[PDB]
Amino acid sequence: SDQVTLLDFWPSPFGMRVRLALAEKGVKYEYSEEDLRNKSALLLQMNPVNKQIPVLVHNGKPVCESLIIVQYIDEVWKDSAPLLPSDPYQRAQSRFWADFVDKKIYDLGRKIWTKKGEEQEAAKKDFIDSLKLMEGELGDKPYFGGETIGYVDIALVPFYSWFYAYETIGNFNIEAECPKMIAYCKRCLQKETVSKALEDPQKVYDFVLMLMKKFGIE
Amino acid sequence: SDQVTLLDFWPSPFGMRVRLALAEKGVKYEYSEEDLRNKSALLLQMNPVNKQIPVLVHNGKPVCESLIIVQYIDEVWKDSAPLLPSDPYQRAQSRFWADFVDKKIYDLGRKIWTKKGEEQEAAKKDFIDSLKLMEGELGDKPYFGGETIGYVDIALVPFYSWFYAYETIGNFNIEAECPKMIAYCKRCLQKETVSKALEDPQKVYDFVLMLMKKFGIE
Ligand SMILES: N[C@@H](CCC(=O)N[C@@H](CS)C(=O)NCC(=O)O)C(=O)O
Ligand SMILES: N[C@@H](CCC(=O)N[C@@H](CS)C(=O)NCC(=O)O)C(=O)O
Repeated sequence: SDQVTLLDFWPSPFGMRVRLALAEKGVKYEYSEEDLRNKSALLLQMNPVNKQIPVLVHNGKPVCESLIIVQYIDEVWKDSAPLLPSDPYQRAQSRFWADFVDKKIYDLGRKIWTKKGEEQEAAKKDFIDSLKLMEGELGDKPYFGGETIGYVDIALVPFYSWFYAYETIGNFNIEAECPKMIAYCKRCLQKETVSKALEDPQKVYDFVLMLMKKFGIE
Repeated sequence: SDQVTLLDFWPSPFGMRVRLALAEKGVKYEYSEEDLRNKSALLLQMNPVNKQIPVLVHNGKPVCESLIIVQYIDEVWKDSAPLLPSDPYQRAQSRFWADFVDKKIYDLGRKIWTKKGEEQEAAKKDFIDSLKLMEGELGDKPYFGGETIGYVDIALVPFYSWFYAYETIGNFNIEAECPKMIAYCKRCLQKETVSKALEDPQKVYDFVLMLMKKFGIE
């Protein structure tokens, strides 16, 4: 009976998080591709402050910010396995590592393709170091969520679709430095929800090339 | 029966958030002042990744990141009014605006005292604009949480203790531009939990002066 619309833009790893969370919890929804150059009345109505995607509109009410949206989904749709742990301590740990993806993985990945020379080299090193910290957190578990896809998996795994772009522009190989991280991503990709939610790495790379041309930083 | 320790550093608005949340929910705890130049074994044990305060140690388990800690406190101690709304939509809105404090209020406030000239002027303008957006969200309610101190109040109000420093270094007057925000802060300060948790603005300013001397940016 519920009305669910996702305002999104295809190459966004932030949008991919929400696509994955909706799929993982079996939520039926309408996907709406936004033109971010000419933002729709709906996007402006629903996210007046940030004017960004993704935005989830559920029964006429908007939820903004990808990680906030994933938590909302977890709290609202309950007829599947939880994405966040029920134990408060474990839940706080999951929040810590999901945030870490925003603060380190996204930020440093962005520096890899937007910067050059020594600054870019530093970003690559810090990016790899950050993935290594996540490998440590994963430990011997198959997923960050344990035996199923959890909040941290949803936060992180969409960035795999950007790895080829980071590697090609930055000139490095993540599998060589972080084989456990890559094994983990490939394991996640065996799942239909993950493979359907994540975009093609070649297409994402071509999108980043378009941005580099736009900003004159090839 | 529970063991609670807060690792903190007195002028930190992030630590003040946790001090306030613990007070608001009536949690007994031991406050531990950290020297961030010579970090203690305990801090290094409890926050190996970020090595930052605040850290809440509850029954031997660490919780890091101020907003994550406040949510943890809300989920664990239940014999007082909730800090976050029970309705998922309202809860997502509260998370949005608490995050906004980190992303705009803290960030822009920092630029006001660390930058000069035109860059500093831009930071002041954006800071005021951000407070105005929060005034709009407050609307006609006495607190962001409605009729009691909520998550967003805890996220925001500690920054009032830094306002005098921003105003003095940046040369502007927040009350003149944002009378509603200042009325709100003063209203919060009528509460014992808020007044006891927030530090003296003169002392905070003197701390910032120490930092400006340290970095040679007076
Ligand atoms: N912190 C946000 C980031 C969202 C974001 O960066 N969205 C971009 C697209 S990937 C956007 O809509 N940008 C607006 C613009 O470029 O005008 C989240 O997690 O949802
Ligand atoms: N995002 C963190 C920020 C905490 C933070 O910035 N902490 C500072 C003190 S205010 C710290 O411990 N700094 C470590 C250092 O300077 O080495 C939070 O919200 O808790």
